[PDB]
Amino acid sequence: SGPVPSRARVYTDVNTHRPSEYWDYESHVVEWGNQDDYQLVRKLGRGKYSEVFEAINITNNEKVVVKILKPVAAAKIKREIKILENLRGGPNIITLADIVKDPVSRTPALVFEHVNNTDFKQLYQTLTDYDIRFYMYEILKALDYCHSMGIMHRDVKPHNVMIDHEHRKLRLIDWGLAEFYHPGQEYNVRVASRYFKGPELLVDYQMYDYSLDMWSLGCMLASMIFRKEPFFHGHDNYDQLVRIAKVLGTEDLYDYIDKYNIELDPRFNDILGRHSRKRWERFVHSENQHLVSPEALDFLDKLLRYDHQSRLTAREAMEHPYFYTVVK
Ligand SMILES: NC(=O)c1ccc(O)cc1
Ligand SMILES: NC(=O)c1ccc(O)cc1
Repeated sequence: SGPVPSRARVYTDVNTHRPSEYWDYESHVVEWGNQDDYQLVRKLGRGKYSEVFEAINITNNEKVVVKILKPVAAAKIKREIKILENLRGGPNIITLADIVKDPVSRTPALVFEHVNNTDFKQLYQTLTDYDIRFYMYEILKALDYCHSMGIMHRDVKPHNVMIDHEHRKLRLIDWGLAEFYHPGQEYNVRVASRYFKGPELLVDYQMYDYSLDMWSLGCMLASMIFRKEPFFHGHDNYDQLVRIAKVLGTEDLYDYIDKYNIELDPRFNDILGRHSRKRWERFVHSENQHLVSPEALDFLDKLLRYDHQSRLTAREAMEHPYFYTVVK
């Protein structure tokens, strides 16, 4: 009869109760600013959906970041704009300062606050035990905020976390894959970067929720505490699941796919094999041992679960003994 349905265990009906104006991004009307207020300085990067530039707001002389949307992006731009406006002011959420029409591309350009020329992947393999804990807690603030607001990020990775290490300031960026959670809705599984893709995405389970971001955060943590970039290093999306299975075991994988009445892609029969769950202590060595504690291991264990429903939520994660040492 097909897959068994699933719902988020928290913030289930936040959008259902809200006026349509909140989540119906298609019907959102954009208030355009002055493109001439911003002077492009240097290109930072280019992807499939945008080109990001460092800029100067010539009115106040402040450094800003301009994200010029590619035309590929059509009316998915609307979703990002709405999400960024809904989440503005939220803890560690990138602040959207303006929306201008780019003269060259003839597409919207999103103007953000400038954090630093530094991402989390530039720093994260170099942090102390205390800093891992500190920055993980800052990330959780952003995640609980967007989840509480009916939004799932769907692209949590070190590259999407902008840090000003000197000022101990953090921002969750690139809401281009973000979506409104609607209970019972089937979503596109082609979201997030390969190494941070949850087992739900890899086994083609479309009724996923906020807990997807929690798996992605677990991938980040594992990578930080064990000094392994990335932690689950798949050659592609199939080998990605095999890499996970080599650590968590194939038995809990079969229990997961059984519970949700999911049919695994036949391609997995030849490559998945049989694996016992590995104890987290197996990944400990003299080079990462100062970052590993029984608290770190128990916390990681409660994020990296196949069953998306059995993962800690962002709020439960903030309550964890792992964060008791972080000054609050
Ligand atoms: N697609 C995107 O929005 C994007 C922008 C900059 C990158 O460096 C990578 C990706
Ligand atoms: N601080 C930065 O370099 C930065 C990068 C990308 C953003 O979308 C926002 C800010």
